[PDB]
Amino acid sequence: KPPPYKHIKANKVIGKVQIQVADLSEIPRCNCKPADENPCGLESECLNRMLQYECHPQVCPAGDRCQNQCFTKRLYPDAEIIKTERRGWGLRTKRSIKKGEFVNEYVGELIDEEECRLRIKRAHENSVTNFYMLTVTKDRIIDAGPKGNYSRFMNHSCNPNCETQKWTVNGDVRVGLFALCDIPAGMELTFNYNLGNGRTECHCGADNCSGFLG
Ligand SMILES: C[S@@+](CC[C@H](N)C(=O)[O-])C[C@H]1O[C@@H](n2cnc3c(N)ncnc32)[C@H](O)[C@@H]1O
Ligand SMILES: [Zn+2]
Ligand SMILES: [Zn+2]
Ligand SMILES: [Zn+2]
Repeated sequence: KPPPYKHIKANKVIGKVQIQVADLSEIPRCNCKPADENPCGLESECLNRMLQYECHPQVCPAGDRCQNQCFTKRLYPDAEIIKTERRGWGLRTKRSIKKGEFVNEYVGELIDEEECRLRIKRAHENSVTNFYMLTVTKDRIIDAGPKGNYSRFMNHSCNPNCETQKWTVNGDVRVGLFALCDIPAGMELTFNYNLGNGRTECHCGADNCSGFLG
């Protein structure tokens, strides 16, 4: 292979965008216990999980047995870039992934709406057909094109195996990819994109494919 990009670990703010960090006092504390099985885990009633808030290890009553630290720990299932025939480069998981498990964080440059329009405009002028913009809110957009991680390679599907979720982590809203089903080793990882009047024909191959991305 793909053209170059900078492989980065965390989002990078651009221009007027600033990252909002919580004071420790502002991070919510859940009611989970060190003596629960799988504290703050997928099965649990964790109040932080419910609201898509990541626990902070200095706040959580389960301390370091807390299973709600996925963004901060940066443990992603090992993945691999693949070449497809009609959807460019994509991404496959090397190993099996369980339903609801954290797959990756969608990282990139954090830009505002005006910057995003400017990049889309420049891209169209240079006949670029690959876009990597994901809306966090109307005026906060992650562009994983110049800089990102492997999540930038996940193609669109009309019947995806992953979905995006917006999580609050230490006071900042971040975007994670999570498995919608049990995914076997070797499967291409996809999500349903959301995303001007530009449409790209879809080659996802799903039975419910609309024909366009998204
Ligand atoms: C975020 S990138 C995904 C990785 C990209 N395939 C690459 O080669 O770098 C998004 C671009 O991939 C293409 N793409 C992704 N899913 C597709 C699909 N299902 N059908 C056709 N093109 C797709 C479109 O060009 C889209 O703008
Ligand atoms: Zn908890
Ligand atoms: Zn916790
Ligand atoms: Zn499709």
